[PDB]
Amino acid sequence: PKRKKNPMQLRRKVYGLHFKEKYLKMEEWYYCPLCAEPKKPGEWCRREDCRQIKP
Amino acid sequence: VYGGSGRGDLLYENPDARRHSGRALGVLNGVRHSSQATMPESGQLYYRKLILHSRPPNGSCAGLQRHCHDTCNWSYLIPSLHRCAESAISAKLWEKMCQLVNLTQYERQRVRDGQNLYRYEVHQRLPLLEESIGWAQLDDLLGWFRSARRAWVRLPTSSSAMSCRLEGHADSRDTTPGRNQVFDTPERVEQLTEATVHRIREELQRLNSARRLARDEELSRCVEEELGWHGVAL
Amino acid sequence: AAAAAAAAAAAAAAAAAAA
Amino acid sequence: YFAPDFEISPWIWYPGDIVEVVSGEGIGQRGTIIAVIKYKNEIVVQNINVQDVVIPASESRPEQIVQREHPISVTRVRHVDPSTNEICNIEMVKVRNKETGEMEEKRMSLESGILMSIPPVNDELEVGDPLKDTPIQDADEATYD
Amino acid sequence: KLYFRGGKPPNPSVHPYLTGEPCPLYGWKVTDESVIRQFNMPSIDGTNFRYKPYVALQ
Amino acid sequence: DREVLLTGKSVWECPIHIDHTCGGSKTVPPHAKKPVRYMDAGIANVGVTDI
Amino acid sequence: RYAFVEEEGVMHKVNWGLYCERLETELTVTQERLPQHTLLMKAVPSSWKKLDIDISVIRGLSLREAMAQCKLSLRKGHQIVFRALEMAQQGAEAKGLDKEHLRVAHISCYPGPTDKQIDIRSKGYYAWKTKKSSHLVLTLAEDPEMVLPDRTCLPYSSLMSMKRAGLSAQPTVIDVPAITADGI
Amino acid sequence: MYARFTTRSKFYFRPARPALAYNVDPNVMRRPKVKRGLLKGTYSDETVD
Amino acid sequence: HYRAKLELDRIRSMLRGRARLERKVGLKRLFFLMRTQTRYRVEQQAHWE
Amino acid sequence: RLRTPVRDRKCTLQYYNPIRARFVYRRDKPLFDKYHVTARNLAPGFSRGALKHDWRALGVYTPDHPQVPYHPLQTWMLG
Amino acid sequence: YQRGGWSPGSKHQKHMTLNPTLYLYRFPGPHGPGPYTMKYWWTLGCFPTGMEVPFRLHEFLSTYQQEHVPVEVEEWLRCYIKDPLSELVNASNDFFKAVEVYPEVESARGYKTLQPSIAPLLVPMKKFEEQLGVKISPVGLRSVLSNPVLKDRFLDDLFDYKSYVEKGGSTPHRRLARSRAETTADDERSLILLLTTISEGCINAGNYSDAASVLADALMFCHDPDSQATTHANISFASLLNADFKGAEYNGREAALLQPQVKPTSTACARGYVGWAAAAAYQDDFEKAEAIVKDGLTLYVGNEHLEKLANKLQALREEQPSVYKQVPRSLRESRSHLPSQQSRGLLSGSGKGFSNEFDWVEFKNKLYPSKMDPRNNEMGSVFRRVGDLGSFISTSRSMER
RNA sequence: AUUUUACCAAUUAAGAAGAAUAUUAUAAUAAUGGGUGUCUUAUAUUUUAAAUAAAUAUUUAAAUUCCGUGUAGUAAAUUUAUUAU
RNA sequence: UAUUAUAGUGUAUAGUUUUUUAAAAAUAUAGUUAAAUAAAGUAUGAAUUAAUAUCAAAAUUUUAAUAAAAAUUAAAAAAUUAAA
Ligand code: FES
Repeated sequence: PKRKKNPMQLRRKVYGLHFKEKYLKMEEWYYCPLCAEPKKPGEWCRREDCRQIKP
Repeated sequence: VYGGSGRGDLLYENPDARRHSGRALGVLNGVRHSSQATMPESGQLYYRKLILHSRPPNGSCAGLQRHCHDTCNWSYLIPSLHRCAESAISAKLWEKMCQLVNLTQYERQRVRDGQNLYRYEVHQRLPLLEESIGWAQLDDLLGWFRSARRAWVRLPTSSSAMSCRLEGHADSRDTTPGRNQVFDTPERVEQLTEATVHRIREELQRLNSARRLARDEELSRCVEEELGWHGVAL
Repeated sequence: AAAAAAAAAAAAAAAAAAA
Repeated sequence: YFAPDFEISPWIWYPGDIVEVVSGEGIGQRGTIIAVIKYKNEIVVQNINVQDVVIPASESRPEQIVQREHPISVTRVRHVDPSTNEICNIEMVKVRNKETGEMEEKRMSLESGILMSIPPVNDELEVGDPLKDTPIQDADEATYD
Repeated sequence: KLYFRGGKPPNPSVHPYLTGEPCPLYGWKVTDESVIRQFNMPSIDGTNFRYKPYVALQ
Repeated sequence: DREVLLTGKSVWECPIHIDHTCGGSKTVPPHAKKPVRYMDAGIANVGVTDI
Repeated sequence: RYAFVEEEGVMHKVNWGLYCERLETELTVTQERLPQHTLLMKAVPSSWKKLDIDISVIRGLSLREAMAQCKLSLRKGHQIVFRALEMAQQGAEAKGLDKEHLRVAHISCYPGPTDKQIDIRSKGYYAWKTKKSSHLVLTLAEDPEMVLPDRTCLPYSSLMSMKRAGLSAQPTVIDVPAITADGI
Repeated sequence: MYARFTTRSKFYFRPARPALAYNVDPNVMRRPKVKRGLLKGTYSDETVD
Repeated sequence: HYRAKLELDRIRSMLRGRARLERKVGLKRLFFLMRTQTRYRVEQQAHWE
Repeated sequence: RLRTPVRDRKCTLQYYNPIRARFVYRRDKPLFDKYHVTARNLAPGFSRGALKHDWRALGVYTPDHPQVPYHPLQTWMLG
Repeated sequence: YQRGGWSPGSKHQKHMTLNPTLYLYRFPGPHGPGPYTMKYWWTLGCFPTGMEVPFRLHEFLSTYQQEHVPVEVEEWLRCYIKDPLSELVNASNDFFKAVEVYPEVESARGYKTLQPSIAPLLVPMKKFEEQLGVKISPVGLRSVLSNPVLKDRFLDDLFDYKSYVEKGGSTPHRRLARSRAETTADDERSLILLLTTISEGCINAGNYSDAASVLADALMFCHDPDSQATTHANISFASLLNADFKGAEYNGREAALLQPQVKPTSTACARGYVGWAAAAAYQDDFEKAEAIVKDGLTLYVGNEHLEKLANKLQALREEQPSVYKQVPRSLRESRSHLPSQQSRGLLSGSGKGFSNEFDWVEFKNKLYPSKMDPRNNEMGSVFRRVGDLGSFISTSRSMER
């Protein structure tokens, strides 16, 4: 709140690592063997088969 | 020539002249020396290269990532000429001329303008057609002849508009390199006509059911009538 | 916001009573 | 056309006349005035300004494209004298008809001196409500003393 | 509240004409009877019943 | 307008009455009348048709 | 009205109307013939600054992976991009392009309409909050040479859980004879 | 690993486009009537609003 | 007061970021650069060379 | 570079990922109702259940712990 | 106090004394109405401030004036509709011309040449579809034209269709008029063959749903028993590839039931049996699949498809002892293994953070927030906070509701 | 077996009546307070007074006076006149 | 659509029904002597401020008043949070 910033001063944040981790991340996924939908490991559906066996 | 009209482009654009602009240029993107503030040295080959290559990719040119268009394809070039002739001469006027010299002054001037536009388009597309002769197709060559007929321009097989070269003393014509100018337009068009006739003959020789029988019959009848109209045989 | 939420809830209850 | 005195005062243009288009899309093409829109100062001439007229589909019929002559600005066309068969300036004139012996207004061609009457308008007359229509005789019955 | 206890104000310029005065015995005693309008139609007649609201077209 | 475009019928008067005053005529007293005006400044009464 | 065009080294006059109509027709037909579908979503409910980040994330990906990432993300920009990708995929299907070879060839946004909302403040002050919107351009081209990673692989935990359940780790692929019209 | 990103000078500084004096385009009579979008390279097979 | 507004806006393309984007900043920087280069040429360049 | 191939990241499930490695030896009996398996997330012979790192028959010396024989993996298991 | 411009569109802060203003909740900006103000426009009928004057003259012109038609014109338009037979003939002619003039793909070496886009074929395709009541897949047409053999097998069929229609035969129209019985005619057979070729192109492309739809339209057109059997077999295969097991099974059963009406030379019956068995296998009923394969073998001993499927089922049976039984009836369909299923999951799958049961819930035809979902009174549901409307207590619990 | 380093770039041609019975001065002829969706009732709807004022004056002298705050009939009903969708 | 029942009269069992979130600092509440509540992140999105080149580690010396102004010497990485 004291002086205007220039494009490079603004781009310092994208240079940093926190910005990349917060915005520029790619999720690893696979097709669920049961519902054949995109799925991230550790998260499942509420379907009975998914609950009983968790892909 | 990069950012402006190129090889087969129809739009005429003088890159140095700031036409088609609503603003007086204040910033010159391609600048090599601070002296170019008052001595841009535009027109010189190297500085003009810098400026033109700094210009962004317009609709004619395409960026390195955008997918370009096969403008050098004969199957696209021929329908372009057909569309040019169709736009120049309306269907009603074409039918009237085919049925029929009693024409209105407006219609006569429309026909003359169409012939002039078709000649200009052929001049612009000539290098691409010449490059695409080799891998063309019989249907597209027949379409070339049909488009010429529709435009009403009789090709110089040796009214007529290609036979007469455009006026202008040889000492004033634009001979600058890098611009696709065809000074020997009638000779080049005659060579192209001979080449396409030979290509049609070769395609028919290579080609040599009810559907295919009818296709062959109609193709032969077309070829015959179109070549007769244009003053060609075989 | 902590005490403000409770204050707003009490105000809403009073408004419902008075409506 | 909502502006006051937007119409043309003399209003020489009436249906059934022959006019030629002097400006616009079609120039030199002449025809008969199919219809006239006086409050817009527009004319509809056969085979002059033909444009498609789309019709949105309904529950009983699908979409259908139909072509009808569209209105043309009055100033674009000029009258054609039948005798001369050329473009002729027209002006409103008044004559006392011999038959009725009463004044009436026609339109005269200056170049050739031709007179053209005003085609009377007779809209559809097949309509009527006999149940609630007073008979003409009883309506005309005079009982006022 | 009397004569206004709501949202839509009354329009005194279209109120029915005053015709009397209150009295606790009967209610509203009517004094100016001529104020009240009676829509007496004309008596029936031949031409009257032959007439119709619209006029035919020649 | 749409009905005319479809049916081809001609219209001789505006389908709706237009009040160009938007109530100014109502505000003006009924007996209003513009005054006479002599020796007015305008070549319109001349009737020229060539200049 | 005539237009000057350089022909045979000299300027030649051609009908200006025909010249312009021919130019526009050629541009439009060339763009249509280009083997790609371009879609424009206007008034996107997302500030262009924020949406640009998700656009950069999704940029340069195949359609399959772009859709997967947008569905697996928790961002307004990613949801908007998923909607845009769905619309562009439908457009490509209608245009005839091959779905399995689709790829994103351009994703960008520029500022669009902007509504303003009043935010009261103490001491009698006030301002106008800005409700921003963006214009999203999404181009789906075709890359026949494109080869996609094999995402059917699943964790060993899932494999052995399915084995315990009795399912088969491999898919039950059954040969499907191609359709034929011999009987006709 | 990470997606390339670059802050846009277009977002940093976006001055309004020049207005028209007397609603006049200076080179309307000199330029073709072609769509500036087409001649600049912006095209859309399906515009959605 | 005259400043090389039109003459320096032309080469304003040779700067970076804010100076290249905003007319005033670029013009001020170019004016300062021209003056400093003139001073250096007229009082130190010959000595160094 | 005209147009580099798609950015689609290669399959990375079978590589080593610390977030998933944190669950290899984590008790998970409540998670499962009817299909329980012994050390579900643990793949014998692999570093923290990463099939891309195989130590089954390489000779790593673990005198007090068991190991399993090397059965060559398959494409549908690796990726 | 005052820092920016006096207008409401100015950004920076203002004060009541200097620049007093009215309470404008939300109004457009300098660049035109935004999505939020337009949502207000469409819902409330005017901008939320209320100081704006609604003006939808352009919308009225677009909708009501365009759809208005007088009674007489509406009555005579149907009578003046174009001639269906001539319009269909013209559509077929132009479609065939466009297909014939469609350029052939150049067989490049070292990479795959991009197939030229089909711009001029869409309008002929659209009119042909409108006339015949069928829907052709643009992807299928593109694949058919790209393939050389399929291109010829499509062109010949189209030419035969044109010839038979020009000869005065319109089998669908004649059948409809008569209904308002006989066997399939040459024109109808040619149309069926054309649709089958389009479906084959769709299958080659990978658009199994389009292939199935085209084959369903062909089945609708056809009336011959042999054509019905062949089309049912094709639809069963298309549905199997598209992951529509119920449809595949139904079509296979219909083909196997039509078996008797077909001559021995045809293989449509065997194809239908194979499709039914494959549908059962995908539904994970190995006993049913084996029984169906046994019946198919008993019917047509020696069929290559039946032998291949029997061998595959034998391999699966040899693998089964590892499980000691078949897949338990509890799941019986859980596992998904088709690329069509994967594509469907990618498209219509419930994404994380949106398009799920917690983002929006679709009521009969309307979108609702998860809290208003009438399918569950979960802890985040408004229905939970209601109770004891006045009739009766209705619940034993005495803490809420 | 595996893989394309980090950083750095730029605004321009505008799609359609989304600009005219428009903005300002200008008419020396009208004029009882203009008020439409108005629409009885008049003890209750009264503004007048010899002055610099909606009426507005062609020059430098002399002259009272502790900074001279200043100039006459031009024609007598003669045309310098408060105009106007 | 805000701290907030406008209470005149008047009455006492109508459940008269909208307040996110998986830690920490700081801040507010909360058996010596004279432990609770407020997170990041998803989403929305202000305000004071703004001469400024991609910036001003540090020390020494000096110039006309704080002097990151000058010179010498020296060696100052990027992002995030907190700290006057
Ligand atoms: S089927 Fe994929 S998460 Fe259950």
